[PDB]
Amino acid sequence: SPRWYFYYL
Amino acid sequence: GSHSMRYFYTSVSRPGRGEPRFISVGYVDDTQFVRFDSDAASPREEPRAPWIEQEGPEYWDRNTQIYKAQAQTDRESLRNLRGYYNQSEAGSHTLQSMYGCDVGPDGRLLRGHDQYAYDGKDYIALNEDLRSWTAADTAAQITQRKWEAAREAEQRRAYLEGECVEWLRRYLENGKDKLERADPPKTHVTHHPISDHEATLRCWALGFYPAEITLTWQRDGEDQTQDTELVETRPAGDRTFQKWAAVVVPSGEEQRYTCHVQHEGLPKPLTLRWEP
Amino acid sequence: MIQRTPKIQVYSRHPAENGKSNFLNCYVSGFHPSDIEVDLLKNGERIEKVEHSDLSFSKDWSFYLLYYTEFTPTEKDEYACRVNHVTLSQPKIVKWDRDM
Ligand SMILES: [Cl-]
Ligand SMILES: [Cl-]
Ligand SMILES: [Cl-]
Repeated sequence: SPRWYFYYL
Repeated sequence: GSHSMRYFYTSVSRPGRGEPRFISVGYVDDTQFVRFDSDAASPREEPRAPWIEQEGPEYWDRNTQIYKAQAQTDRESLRNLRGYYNQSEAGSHTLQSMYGCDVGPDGRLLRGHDQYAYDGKDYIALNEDLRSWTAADTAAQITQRKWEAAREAEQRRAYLEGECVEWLRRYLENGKDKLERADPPKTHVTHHPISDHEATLRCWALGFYPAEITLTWQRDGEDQTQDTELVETRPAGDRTFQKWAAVVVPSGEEQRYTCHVQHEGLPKPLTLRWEP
Repeated sequence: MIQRTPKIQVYSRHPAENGKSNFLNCYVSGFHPSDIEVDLLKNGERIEKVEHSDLSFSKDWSFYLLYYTEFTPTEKDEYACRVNHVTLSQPKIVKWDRDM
Protein backbone atom coordinates (compact mmCIF):
# COMPACT_ATOMS: atom_id res chain seq x y z
CA SER A 1 0.00 0.00 0.00
CA PRO A 2 1.20 3.55 -0.76
CA ARG A 3 3.32 5.59 1.62
CA TRP A 4 1.60 8.17 3.73
CA TYR A 5 4.29 10.66 4.76
CA PHE A 6 4.48 13.67 2.46
CA TYR A 7 7.01 16.37 1.66
CA TYR A 8 7.41 19.12 -0.87
CA LEU A 9 10.20 19.15 -3.42
CA GLY B 1 13.36 -15.50 -6.14
CA SER B 2 13.64 -11.71 -6.16
CA HIS B 3 10.40 -9.72 -5.82
CA SER B 4 9.56 -6.01 -5.83
CA MET B 5 6.73 -3.64 -4.95
CA ARG B 6 6.72 -0.34 -6.85
CA TYR B 7 4.45 2.70 -6.99
CA PHE B 8 4.53 4.98 -10.07
CA TYR B 9 3.33 8.57 -9.61
CA THR B 10 2.85 10.95 -12.53
CA SER B 11 1.72 14.54 -11.90
CA VAL B 12 1.36 16.88 -14.91
CA SER B 13 0.43 20.58 -14.53
CA ARG B 14 -2.27 21.94 -16.86
CA PRO B 15 -2.18 25.79 -17.19
CA GLY B 16 -5.58 27.46 -17.49
CA ARG B 17 -7.13 24.02 -18.18
CA GLY B 18 -8.20 22.84 -14.69
CA GLU B 19 -5.59 21.88 -12.03
CA PRO B 20 -2.85 19.26 -12.60
CA ARG B 21 -3.66 15.62 -13.17
CA PHE B 22 -2.45 12.86 -10.86
CA ILE B 23 -2.11 9.18 -11.67
CA SER B 24 -0.99 6.41 -9.37
CA VAL B 25 -0.27 2.85 -10.39
CA GLY B 26 0.95 0.00 -8.18
CA TYR B 27 2.97 -3.06 -9.16
CA VAL B 28 3.93 -6.31 -7.48
CA ASP B 29 6.80 -7.47 -9.64
CA ASP B 30 5.29 -6.44 -12.97
CA THR B 31 1.66 -7.22 -12.24
CA GLN B 32 -0.37 -4.03 -11.79
CA PHE B 33 -2.70 -4.33 -8.81
CA VAL B 34 -4.00 -0.82 -7.94
CA ARG B 35 -4.54 2.54 -9.65
CA PHE B 36 -5.69 6.07 -8.91
CA ASP B 37 -6.79 8.71 -11.43
CA SER B 38 -7.55 12.26 -10.24
CA ASP B 39 -9.31 13.05 -13.54
CA ALA B 40 -12.15 10.71 -12.54
CA ALA B 41 -15.56 11.36 -10.99
CA SER B 42 -15.56 9.79 -7.52
CA PRO B 43 -11.77 9.21 -7.79
CA ARG B 44 -11.02 6.05 -5.79
CA GLU B 45 -8.18 3.62 -5.55
CA GLU B 46 -9.31 0.76 -7.74
CA PRO B 47 -8.29 -2.92 -7.80
CA ARG B 48 -6.44 -4.13 -10.89
CA ALA B 49 -5.63 -7.72 -9.88
CA PRO B 50 -7.89 -10.35 -8.28
CA TRP B 51 -5.76 -11.13 -5.17
CA ILE B 52 -6.05 -7.52 -3.89
CA GLU B 53 -9.87 -7.47 -3.97
CA GLN B 54 -10.04 -9.19 -0.56
CA GLU B 55 -8.77 -6.03 1.19
CA GLY B 56 -11.28 -4.46 3.60
CA PRO B 57 -13.18 -1.20 3.00
CA GLU B 58 -10.64 0.56 5.23
CA TYR B 59 -7.78 -0.37 2.87
CA TRP B 60 -9.54 1.36 -0.02
CA ASP B 61 -10.73 4.45 1.89
CA ARG B 62 -7.31 4.94 3.47
CA ASN B 63 -5.43 4.74 0.17
CA THR B 64 -7.91 7.04 -1.58
CA GLN B 65 -7.16 9.70 0.99
CA ILE B 66 -3.41 9.06 0.51
CA TYR B 67 -3.59 9.69 -3.23
CA LYS B 68 -5.80 12.78 -2.64
CA ALA B 69 -3.16 14.07 -0.25
CA GLN B 70 -0.34 13.04 -2.60
CA ALA B 71 -1.89 14.94 -5.53
CA GLN B 72 -2.04 18.19 -3.57
CA THR B 73 1.54 17.60 -2.38
CA ASP B 74 2.77 17.45 -5.97
CA ARG B 75 0.86 20.60 -7.01
CA GLU B 76 2.97 22.76 -4.72
CA SER B 77 6.03 20.66 -5.56
CA LEU B 78 5.41 21.64 -9.20
CA ARG B 79 5.40 25.30 -8.18
CA ASN B 80 8.63 25.07 -6.15
CA LEU B 81 10.50 23.59 -9.13
CA ARG B 82 9.04 26.24 -11.42
CA GLY B 83 10.68 28.74 -9.10
CA TYR B 84 14.02 26.93 -8.85
CA TYR B 85 14.25 26.96 -12.65
CA ASN B 86 12.53 30.34 -13.27
CA GLN B 87 10.02 28.89 -15.74
CA SER B 88 6.72 30.45 -16.82
CA GLU B 89 2.93 29.99 -16.79
CA ALA B 90 3.68 29.12 -20.45
CA GLY B 91 4.69 25.55 -19.79
CA SER B 92 3.13 22.19 -18.99
CA HIS B 93 5.60 20.58 -16.61
CA THR B 94 5.68 17.02 -15.23
CA LEU B 95 6.63 15.45 -11.89
CA GLN B 96 7.38 11.72 -11.91
CA SER B 97 7.87 9.85 -8.68
CA MET B 98 8.82 6.22 -8.18
CA TYR B 99 9.44 4.32 -4.98
CA GLY B 100 9.53 0.70 -3.92
CA CYS B 101 11.44 -2.12 -2.35
CA ASP B 102 13.22 -5.11 -3.90
CA VAL B 103 13.36 -8.23 -1.75
CA GLY B 104 15.31 -11.44 -2.30
CA PRO B 105 14.06 -14.97 -1.57
CA ASP B 106 14.97 -14.10 2.04
CA GLY B 107 12.36 -11.57 2.93
CA ARG B 108 15.35 -9.19 3.34
CA LEU B 109 15.53 -5.88 1.50
CA LEU B 110 18.16 -5.67 -1.24
CA ARG B 111 17.53 -2.27 -2.83
CA GLY B 112 15.03 0.43 -1.90
CA HIS B 113 14.12 3.19 -4.38
CA ASP B 114 12.90 6.79 -4.03
CA GLN B 115 13.57 8.83 -7.15
CA TYR B 116 11.98 11.78 -8.90
CA ALA B 117 12.23 13.31 -12.34
CA TYR B 118 11.35 16.84 -13.47
CA ASP B 119 10.27 17.26 -17.12
CA GLY B 120 11.81 13.92 -18.16
CA LYS B 121 15.25 14.58 -16.66
CA ASP B 122 16.28 13.07 -13.32
CA TYR B 123 15.86 15.58 -10.52
CA ILE B 124 16.64 13.82 -7.24
CA ALA B 125 16.97 10.20 -6.12
CA LEU B 126 17.80 8.38 -2.90
CA ASN B 127 21.15 6.59 -2.72
CA GLU B 128 21.22 2.86 -2.09
CA ASP B 129 22.38 3.40 1.51
CA LEU B 130 18.94 5.06 2.06
CA ARG B 131 20.58 7.88 4.03
CA SER B 132 21.94 10.00 1.15
CA TRP B 133 20.49 11.88 -1.79
CA THR B 134 21.98 12.57 -5.21
CA ALA B 135 21.04 15.88 -6.82
CA ALA B 136 21.33 16.45 -10.57
CA ASP B 137 21.84 20.25 -10.58
CA THR B 138 21.84 23.30 -8.28
CA ALA B 139 18.02 23.25 -8.01
CA ALA B 140 17.87 19.73 -6.54
CA GLN B 141 20.50 20.82 -4.00
CA ILE B 142 17.90 23.08 -2.35
CA THR B 143 15.56 20.10 -2.28
CA GLN B 144 18.46 18.00 -0.99
CA ARG B 145 18.84 20.44 1.93
CA LYS B 146 15.06 20.77 2.35
CA TRP B 147 15.18 16.99 2.71
CA GLU B 148 17.88 17.01 5.33
CA ALA B 149 16.01 20.02 6.78
CA ALA B 150 13.18 17.99 8.44
CA ARG B 151 15.27 14.77 8.64
CA GLU B 152 13.22 13.06 6.01
CA ALA B 153 14.96 9.97 4.56
CA GLU B 154 14.53 8.63 8.10
CA GLN B 155 10.80 8.29 7.55
CA ARG B 156 11.54 7.18 3.95
CA ARG B 157 14.08 4.51 4.83
CA ALA B 158 11.73 3.34 7.58
CA TYR B 159 9.01 2.74 5.00
CA LEU B 160 11.36 1.06 2.53
CA GLU B 161 13.10 -1.09 5.13
CA GLY B 162 9.90 -1.62 7.10
CA GLU B 163 6.36 -1.79 5.91
CA CYS B 164 7.19 -1.84 2.17
CA VAL B 165 8.72 -5.34 2.36
CA GLU B 166 5.92 -6.57 4.62
CA TRP B 167 3.28 -5.29 2.17
CA LEU B 168 5.09 -7.17 -0.57
CA ARG B 169 5.09 -10.30 1.59
CA ARG B 170 1.37 -9.90 2.36
CA TYR B 171 0.54 -9.53 -1.34
CA LEU B 172 2.77 -12.47 -2.29
CA GLU B 173 1.14 -14.95 0.07
CA ASN B 174 -2.32 -13.68 -0.92
CA GLY B 175 -1.63 -13.97 -4.65
CA LYS B 176 -0.26 -17.49 -4.17
CA ASP B 177 1.41 -19.20 -7.12
CA LYS B 178 -0.40 -17.16 -9.78
CA LEU B 179 1.89 -14.35 -8.67
CA GLU B 180 4.94 -16.06 -7.10
CA ARG B 181 5.40 -18.76 -9.76
CA ALA B 182 7.01 -17.75 -13.08
CA ASP B 183 5.07 -18.82 -16.17
CA PRO B 184 7.40 -20.16 -18.92
CA PRO B 185 7.32 -19.15 -22.60
CA LYS B 186 5.71 -21.19 -25.35
CA THR B 187 8.42 -21.10 -28.02
CA HIS B 188 8.40 -22.03 -31.72
CA VAL B 189 10.27 -20.96 -34.90
CA THR B 190 8.60 -19.76 -38.10
CA HIS B 191 10.14 -19.73 -41.58
CA HIS B 192 9.26 -17.13 -44.23
CA PRO B 193 11.09 -17.32 -47.57
CA ILE B 194 11.88 -13.78 -48.64
CA SER B 195 13.33 -14.67 -52.06
CA ASP B 196 15.33 -17.18 -54.10
CA HIS B 197 18.49 -16.11 -52.27
CA GLU B 198 17.18 -15.81 -48.70
CA ALA B 199 14.58 -16.43 -45.96
CA THR B 200 13.80 -15.32 -42.39
CA LEU B 201 13.63 -17.43 -39.26
CA ARG B 202 11.64 -15.94 -36.38
CA CYS B 203 12.03 -17.23 -32.84
CA TRP B 204 8.74 -16.59 -31.00
CA ALA B 205 8.38 -16.55 -27.21
CA LEU B 206 4.79 -16.14 -25.95
CA GLY B 207 2.85 -16.39 -22.72
CA PHE B 208 5.72 -15.72 -20.31
CA TYR B 209 5.73 -13.93 -16.96
CA PRO B 210 7.72 -12.11 -15.73
CA ALA B 211 8.78 -10.07 -18.73
CA GLU B 212 12.54 -10.52 -18.31
CA ILE B 213 13.55 -12.79 -21.19
CA THR B 214 16.65 -13.17 -23.33
CA LEU B 215 16.43 -14.39 -26.96
CA THR B 216 19.62 -15.12 -28.90
CA TRP B 217 20.39 -16.41 -32.40
CA GLN B 218 23.50 -18.53 -32.98
CA ARG B 219 25.16 -19.98 -36.06
CA ASP B 220 27.20 -23.18 -35.95
CA GLY B 221 26.82 -22.97 -32.17
CA GLU B 222 28.68 -19.66 -32.03
CA ASP B 223 27.20 -16.17 -31.64
CA GLN B 224 25.73 -14.04 -34.45
CA THR B 225 24.34 -10.53 -33.87
CA GLN B 226 24.69 -8.46 -37.08
CA ASP B 227 21.53 -9.89 -38.68
CA THR B 228 19.36 -10.12 -35.55
CA GLU B 229 16.19 -8.01 -35.49
CA LEU B 230 14.73 -8.05 -31.95
CA VAL B 231 11.40 -6.49 -30.90
CA GLU B 232 10.82 -4.82 -27.54
CA THR B 233 9.01 -7.02 -25.03
CA ARG B 234 5.34 -6.27 -25.37
CA PRO B 235 2.37 -6.90 -23.08
CA ALA B 236 0.05 -9.57 -24.34
CA GLY B 237 -2.93 -7.98 -22.53
CA ASP B 238 -3.62 -10.99 -20.28
CA ARG B 239 -0.73 -10.34 -17.84
CA THR B 240 1.70 -12.39 -19.97
CA PHE B 241 4.33 -11.03 -22.39
CA GLN B 242 5.61 -11.52 -25.94
CA LYS B 243 8.85 -11.22 -27.87
CA TRP B 244 10.47 -12.43 -31.04
CA ALA B 245 13.93 -12.46 -32.61
CA ALA B 246 14.58 -12.83 -36.33
CA VAL B 247 17.46 -13.69 -38.65
CA VAL B 248 17.79 -13.69 -42.42
CA VAL B 249 19.55 -16.85 -43.54
CA PRO B 250 20.74 -18.24 -46.91
CA SER B 251 18.07 -20.59 -48.25
CA GLY B 252 19.28 -24.09 -47.43
CA GLU B 253 21.38 -23.15 -44.39
CA GLU B 254 18.45 -22.76 -41.98
CA GLN B 255 19.42 -25.84 -39.92
CA ARG B 256 22.74 -24.15 -38.99
CA TYR B 257 20.95 -21.56 -36.83
CA THR B 258 19.79 -22.07 -33.27
CA CYS B 259 17.63 -19.79 -31.15
CA HIS B 260 18.33 -19.64 -27.41
CA VAL B 261 15.70 -18.71 -24.81
CA GLN B 262 16.50 -17.78 -21.21
CA HIS B 263 13.55 -17.26 -18.87
CA GLU B 264 13.22 -17.80 -15.13
CA GLY B 265 10.18 -20.01 -15.66
CA LEU B 266 12.32 -22.47 -17.63
CA PRO B 267 14.16 -25.24 -15.75
CA LYS B 268 17.04 -25.05 -18.27
CA PRO B 269 17.60 -22.63 -21.16
CA LEU B 270 15.97 -23.64 -24.45
CA THR B 271 17.56 -24.07 -27.87
CA LEU B 272 15.34 -24.30 -30.94
CA ARG B 273 16.38 -25.41 -34.42
CA TRP B 274 13.98 -25.09 -37.34
CA GLU B 275 13.69 -28.41 -39.20
CA PRO B 276 12.35 -28.54 -42.82
CA MET C 1 13.58 19.69 -21.60
CA ILE C 2 13.73 16.03 -22.65
CA GLN C 3 11.19 15.03 -25.32
CA ARG C 4 10.94 11.46 -26.61
CA THR C 5 9.45 9.80 -29.71
CA PRO C 6 6.93 6.95 -29.20
CA LYS C 7 7.36 3.28 -30.17
CA ILE C 8 4.32 1.73 -31.90
CA GLN C 9 3.59 -2.02 -32.16
CA VAL C 10 0.40 -3.68 -33.44
CA TYR C 11 -0.29 -7.33 -32.67
CA SER C 12 -2.86 -9.81 -31.42
CA ARG C 13 -3.14 -11.44 -28.00
CA HIS C 14 -3.26 -15.05 -29.20
CA PRO C 15 -2.08 -16.32 -32.64
CA ALA C 16 -4.26 -14.92 -35.43
CA GLU C 17 -6.74 -17.62 -36.51
CA ASN C 18 -9.35 -16.16 -38.85
CA GLY C 19 -12.97 -16.07 -37.66
CA LYS C 20 -11.95 -16.99 -34.10
CA SER C 21 -12.10 -14.16 -31.56
CA ASN C 22 -9.03 -12.37 -30.19
CA PHE C 23 -7.79 -8.88 -29.14
CA LEU C 24 -5.92 -6.26 -31.13
CA ASN C 25 -3.09 -4.46 -29.37
CA CYS C 26 -1.19 -1.22 -29.89
CA TYR C 27 1.60 -0.86 -27.33
CA VAL C 28 3.14 2.62 -27.40
CA SER C 29 6.20 3.46 -25.29
CA GLY C 30 9.51 5.29 -24.89
CA PHE C 31 7.96 8.77 -25.11
CA HIS C 32 7.72 12.09 -23.19
CA PRO C 33 5.57 13.96 -22.33
CA SER C 34 2.49 11.97 -21.25
CA ASP C 35 0.06 13.36 -23.78
CA ILE C 36 -0.64 10.99 -26.64
CA GLU C 37 -3.48 10.44 -29.13
CA VAL C 38 -3.76 6.76 -30.10
CA ASP C 39 -6.60 5.40 -32.24
CA LEU C 40 -6.96 1.82 -33.38
CA LEU C 41 -8.41 1.77 -36.93
CA LYS C 42 -10.26 -0.88 -38.98
CA ASN C 43 -10.05 -0.35 -42.78
CA GLY C 44 -8.92 3.27 -42.33
CA GLU C 45 -11.84 4.04 -39.96
CA ARG C 46 -11.43 4.46 -36.19
CA ILE C 47 -12.56 1.66 -33.91
CA GLU C 48 -14.64 3.24 -31.15
CA LYS C 49 -14.89 1.62 -27.67
CA VAL C 50 -11.07 1.27 -27.43
CA GLU C 51 -9.71 0.57 -23.93
CA HIS C 52 -6.22 1.25 -22.61
CA SER C 53 -3.93 0.49 -19.66
CA ASP C 54 -3.20 2.99 -16.91
CA LEU C 55 -0.39 5.36 -17.86
CA SER C 56 2.89 4.00 -16.50
CA PHE C 57 6.60 4.56 -17.02
CA SER C 58 9.96 2.77 -17.37
CA LYS C 59 13.18 3.30 -15.43
CA ASP C 60 14.42 5.99 -17.86
CA TRP C 61 11.03 7.70 -17.07
CA SER C 62 9.75 6.95 -20.59
CA PHE C 63 5.96 6.56 -20.54
CA TYR C 64 4.15 3.52 -21.94
CA LEU C 65 0.59 2.39 -22.57
CA LEU C 66 -1.39 -0.44 -24.21
CA TYR C 67 -4.49 0.46 -26.24
CA TYR C 68 -6.48 -2.64 -27.13
CA THR C 69 -9.83 -3.99 -28.28
CA GLU C 70 -11.68 -7.24 -28.77
CA PHE C 71 -11.77 -8.07 -32.49
CA THR C 72 -11.82 -10.86 -35.09
CA PRO C 73 -9.34 -11.21 -37.98
CA THR C 74 -10.52 -11.81 -41.53
CA GLU C 75 -8.69 -12.60 -44.74
CA LYS C 76 -9.23 -9.14 -46.28
CA ASP C 77 -9.85 -6.66 -43.43
CA GLU C 78 -6.76 -4.51 -42.78
CA TYR C 79 -6.19 -3.26 -39.22
CA ALA C 80 -3.77 -0.54 -38.09
CA CYS C 81 -2.88 1.93 -35.31
CA ARG C 82 -2.58 5.74 -35.66
CA VAL C 83 -0.57 7.71 -33.07
CA ASN C 84 0.08 11.45 -32.56
CA HIS C 85 2.61 13.17 -30.29
CA VAL C 86 4.27 16.58 -30.08
CA THR C 87 7.51 15.02 -31.39
CA LEU C 88 5.62 13.91 -34.55
CA SER C 89 5.10 15.99 -37.71
CA GLN C 90 1.73 14.28 -38.32
CA PRO C 91 -0.02 11.06 -37.22
CA LYS C 92 2.06 7.90 -37.66
CA ILE C 93 0.26 4.70 -38.67
CA VAL C 94 1.50 1.11 -38.40
CA LYS C 95 -0.27 -1.69 -40.28
CA TRP C 96 -1.11 -4.93 -38.47
CA ASP C 97 1.14 -7.71 -39.77
CA ARG C 98 -0.40 -10.89 -38.33
CA ASP C 99 3.05 -12.53 -38.44
CA MET C 100 4.79 -9.77 -36.49
CL1 LIG D 1 -7.39 9.82 -20.93
CL1 LIG E 1 -8.74 -10.62 -14.08
CL1 LIG F 1 -8.30 -14.12 -23.31
